[PDB]
Amino acid sequence: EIVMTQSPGTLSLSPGERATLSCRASQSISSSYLAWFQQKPGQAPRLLIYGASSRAPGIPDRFSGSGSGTDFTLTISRLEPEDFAVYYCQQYGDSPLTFGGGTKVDIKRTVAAPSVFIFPPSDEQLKSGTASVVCLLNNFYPREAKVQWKVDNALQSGNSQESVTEQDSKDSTYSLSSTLTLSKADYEKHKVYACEVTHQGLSSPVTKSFNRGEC
Amino acid sequence: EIVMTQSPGTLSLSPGERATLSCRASQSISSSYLAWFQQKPGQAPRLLIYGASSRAPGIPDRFSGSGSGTDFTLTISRLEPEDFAVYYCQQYGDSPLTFGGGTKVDIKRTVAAPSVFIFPPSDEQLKSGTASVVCLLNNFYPREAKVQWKVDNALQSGNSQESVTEQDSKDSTYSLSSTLTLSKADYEKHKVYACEVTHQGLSSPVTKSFNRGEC
Amino acid sequence: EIVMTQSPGTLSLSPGERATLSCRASQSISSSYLAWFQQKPGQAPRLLIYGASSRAPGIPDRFSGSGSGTDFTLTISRLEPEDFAVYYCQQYGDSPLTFGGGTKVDIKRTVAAPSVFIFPPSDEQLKSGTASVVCLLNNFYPREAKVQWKVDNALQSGNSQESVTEQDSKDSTYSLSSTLTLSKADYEKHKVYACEVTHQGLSSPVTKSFNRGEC
Amino acid sequence: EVQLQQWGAGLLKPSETLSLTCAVYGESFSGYYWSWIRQSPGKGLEWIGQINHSGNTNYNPSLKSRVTMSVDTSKNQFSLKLSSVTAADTAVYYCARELGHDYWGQGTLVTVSSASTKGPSVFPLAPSSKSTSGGTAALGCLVKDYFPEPVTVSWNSGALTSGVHTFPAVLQSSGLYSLSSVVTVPSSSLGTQTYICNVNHKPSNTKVDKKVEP
Amino acid sequence: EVQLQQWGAGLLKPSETLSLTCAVYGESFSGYYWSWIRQSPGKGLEWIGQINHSGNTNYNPSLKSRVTMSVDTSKNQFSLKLSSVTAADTAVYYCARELGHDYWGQGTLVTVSSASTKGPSVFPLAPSSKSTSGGTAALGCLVKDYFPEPVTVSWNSGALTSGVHTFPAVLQSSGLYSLSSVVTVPSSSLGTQTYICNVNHKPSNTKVDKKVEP
Amino acid sequence: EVQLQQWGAGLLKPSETLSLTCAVYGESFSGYYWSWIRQSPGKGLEWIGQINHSGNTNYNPSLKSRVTMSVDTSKNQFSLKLSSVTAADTAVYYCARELGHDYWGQGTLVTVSSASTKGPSVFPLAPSSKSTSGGTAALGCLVKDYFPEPVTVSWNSGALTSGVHTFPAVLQSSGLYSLSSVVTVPSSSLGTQTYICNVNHKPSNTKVDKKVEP
Repeated sequence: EIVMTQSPGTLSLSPGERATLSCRASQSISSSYLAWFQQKPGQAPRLLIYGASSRAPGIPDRFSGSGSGTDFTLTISRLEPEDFAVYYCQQYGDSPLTFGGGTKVDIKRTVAAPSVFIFPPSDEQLKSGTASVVCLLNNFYPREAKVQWKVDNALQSGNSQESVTEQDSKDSTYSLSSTLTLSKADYEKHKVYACEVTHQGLSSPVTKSFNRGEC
Repeated sequence: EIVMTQSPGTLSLSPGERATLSCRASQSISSSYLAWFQQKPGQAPRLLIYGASSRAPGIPDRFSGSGSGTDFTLTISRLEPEDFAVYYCQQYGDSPLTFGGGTKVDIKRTVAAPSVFIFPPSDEQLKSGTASVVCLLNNFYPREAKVQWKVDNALQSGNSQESVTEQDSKDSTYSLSSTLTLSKADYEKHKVYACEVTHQGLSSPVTKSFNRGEC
Repeated sequence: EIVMTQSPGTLSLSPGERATLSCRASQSISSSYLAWFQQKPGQAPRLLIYGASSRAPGIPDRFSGSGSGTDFTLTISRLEPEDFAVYYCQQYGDSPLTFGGGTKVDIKRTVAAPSVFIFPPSDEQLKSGTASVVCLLNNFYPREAKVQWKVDNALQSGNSQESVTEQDSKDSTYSLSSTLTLSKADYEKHKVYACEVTHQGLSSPVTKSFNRGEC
Repeated sequence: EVQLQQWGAGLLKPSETLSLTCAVYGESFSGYYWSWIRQSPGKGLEWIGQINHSGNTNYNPSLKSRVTMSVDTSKNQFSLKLSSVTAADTAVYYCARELGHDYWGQGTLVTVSSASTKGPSVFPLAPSSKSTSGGTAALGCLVKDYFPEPVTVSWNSGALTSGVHTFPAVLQSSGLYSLSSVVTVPSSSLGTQTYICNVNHKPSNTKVDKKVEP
Repeated sequence: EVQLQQWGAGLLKPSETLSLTCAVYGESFSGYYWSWIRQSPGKGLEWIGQINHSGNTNYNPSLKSRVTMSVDTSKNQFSLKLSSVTAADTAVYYCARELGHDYWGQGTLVTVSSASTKGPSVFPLAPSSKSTSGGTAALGCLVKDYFPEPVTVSWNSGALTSGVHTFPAVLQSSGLYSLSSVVTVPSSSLGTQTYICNVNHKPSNTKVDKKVEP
Repeated sequence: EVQLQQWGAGLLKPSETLSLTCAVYGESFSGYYWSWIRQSPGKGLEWIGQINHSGNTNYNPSLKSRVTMSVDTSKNQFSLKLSSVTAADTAVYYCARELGHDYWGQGTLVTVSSASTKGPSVFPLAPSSKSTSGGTAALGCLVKDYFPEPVTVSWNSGALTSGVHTFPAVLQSSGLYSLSSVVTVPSSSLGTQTYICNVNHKPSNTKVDKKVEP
């Protein structure tokens, strides 16, 4: 069981640069049997490099493999637009075929600022038995973002969950929405609600708060 | 398995009139554990009386229960407009819970006259392969309407179905339509079609008919 | 397993004209136990003749059957509009019930001429990797219609499939469309595309080709 | 207080297994009994059974060999499994508290019938000379042969609101439903304005705008 | 006058089992033989087997080792179980009396194919100058790949319904159907009025409207 | 150039047995090893095992006590049977060659969960005063508590497409998913136009047209 480990999975490079990928293995791979796969969204993986140095037939020359022993590298000279996918490294010198963790490359653009919006639970939802409070972040490039909910000026942890959208096909920006699933009694027993958002696009974090009972 | 029986369900009383209902059980209810339920259309039932004598919290004092042993009664002092529903009585002093048959109370007004209309079958239905004859009644208050289809001066029974309209929210009247479906051979072999409408609002029963061959 | 065969594949006679059918069997039926079924499109088969000579109840006297031994004929005196369907014949005098191959009857009219239309592959589907070439015929009465695809003044067969629409209910004609599939390089290097049509509407066959690169 | 939410298979076919679920919100789940109550047309309310957090069950002796109840304490949910449903199981199912004294569910209309989904066939209901009593008439458009329960009949895109009378659906001896909708209008207005009844059927995804022809 | 209503899975995959059930309403169910009859395209009607209330079965010698009927006298139902269905079992199944003389079923289409549901793709087809013989031409968009059979192609949301020919679907080797629809319109009307071939794939919920012009 | 095709049961319940089949077309089938590869979110690609035409099997040591495979040389098919599936086996399953270097399958998403089909309950998302940031707003309609994964959300029957952000579904601790869909519009557009989101869900046949009220 050779555990393959790769570079951080959030590698970001604008089109037209050089991409370096690492697949530091657990032990010395026999005869340098390491393969580099590529998986576009919604499809099956495809070979690019076999033997850690030779490219598969039908693969362009932008993909160059190298490395030996327990340290391997896949190099893309010019990042073409249809090359931002997830790359896996597979070792086939040992009996159990082991794939790497996989790292993905995404388009790099200028830093933006999220458009923060918060919403109160609806009356029908409130009478359904639970109250959901959601605040949204719109059109921010750096995927890293933290949302901290404040209920009655208190920190709430674990009582929330968030989802993100994929990279936009027009301006290459993300969007985040975090929901505060709260019971009816707990929602009605508190006064103020707010979520704190931290991003490198804003030096001073912005907190948007609403008070239950008025619109 | 205590079988529960109630008063006739067609109890019609004018607004602002005392209402009484019966819940004659099959045996002796233990400790007077008998409850009264009210179910407005489209909603789940709710309690009015628990213990056959004490009203549940949150219900106006217009609902009063009585009786003990085997025969139980429910009394309404004032018939508010939001009280015309179906009332069920439930016992909870035995192993299986049993509910009553349910009695409904509706608005009592003056007697009306059924506006009778007749519609012959259409040609596209005939070319489809079936013939249905429908005669309709409009704006008659009492529930009873023995509309009997008379064809070829003969007696026809069971080859017809009827529909009854619910309470009207403006003037509280009914509307009953009965359909006389027949085969093509029977439709074209018969000469006269009629439904004998009978009502207590008209002293002398009347009949309207049509004959195939003229328009 | 008496194999049951019907000789007229597609009978075509004008309305109000006598029609005769054949149900030549492979063996001798036991006691003339052969029936005739009628299947209107979208419905279940229905009996017309039982015992090869007698009519089923409710069947109009326009249907007549005859024949014994290994030859059975079904005769329709008058071709009413509600008579153009598929007719099956069934036997009983053997352990497995066997149905005929099925023959259909349609309305007869004058011979029409196919309007040949030719279309080139679109750029989007060429990008997708499929080069589909289709030629169509519009409003031709006779069922027979042959499509002989020629590529670069050569003969190619087996790479195309034909689709035929059901008879129009207004002009009683047919429309045929044949699809020719091609590869990438094969379409790229080939120059001239055409399909050949042979029909009795025109004594001299007509051909209309196109060339890729100009419109 | 508690809020009960119900979900389950509405349409069924004979000899299948009914499966309904109810979710408990608001107050604690453990420490009570949760009931299933059935309301069938013609008959009255019927108590099916009970179950608690430990799996202890009480069953009505009538529906004893077909009823099976399970509980999920982790997600605060309890379920009903009625096996080999026949056409007599068409009813409305409720989930409630111990005896239904405090809180009930909403209701899940369950129907058991062997009939494929079909679309309505609306026919004009022409006003006969007998029905045209001078100043009073009666239009309408009969709807026949549709299996699923829901159906809605409009009139001139909702313009006609006064005088409509939508009769309840009636199940004939064929496994299908038939509904009639009528409206009363003056005889003179018949030839002036066009009355179109917009009938639609969600399960069959149809929207017919058939016109009534005298 | 019996009513024969049947239900079953209308879609299947290879190496699976086919289950159908037919329900008998009206007259007596015992003292009779109930048959299953299959109608396949290309071939003709085929008799599969028989069964009565006591479980006595008759079989077609061809479909002898894969066919098994069962009976449920309690609810007046009989069933068919075809094992290891392949692509050659795509047909329409009927339930009838012993010989299929008095009353038949309704018709349950069953298709066997190893293909997942896919959204249709519309490819515009420009009308060539050669096609345009002055004022007569043909438009259309060629739907290429879609697994489930039902699909509708309409022009101008039903405004253009004259001259439209809808060709039957063609099963491609990949397992995906293909459909082509064309319309014959005057060139002047084509220039003045744009036309859209609206599609509505119910299984995939894809509503793609593409307009193609010279 | 083989064309591997996959099929199998998508939804599954805990403690059941997963069963998938991969059909091989194209070139020769014998004299080769056929692999099953499992890809799961959070984890990475995982190799399950191999099988050849002779029945010889290689198994991953981790998934060794639950994996059973069979090959059908008669119809060029091999199958996988993962036994006692838990909630952690929700993944995408592929079939490929022995090393997955030449030709792969298409993928068969398999989700293991214990929940009955439920219809979504869409809720409005009112744009507050803070949402009206002068020239931008933030609308939406939260879609909550539906079990089957595929739910499609539109806006104004597809009229509005710019700014729509349908976030991925999230599995909460009740067995049911939750989805959100939002759009940004100018305040004048709010005051001069009506917006409805057409949430639909095929496994329950429930489509709603909730309108967001400011």
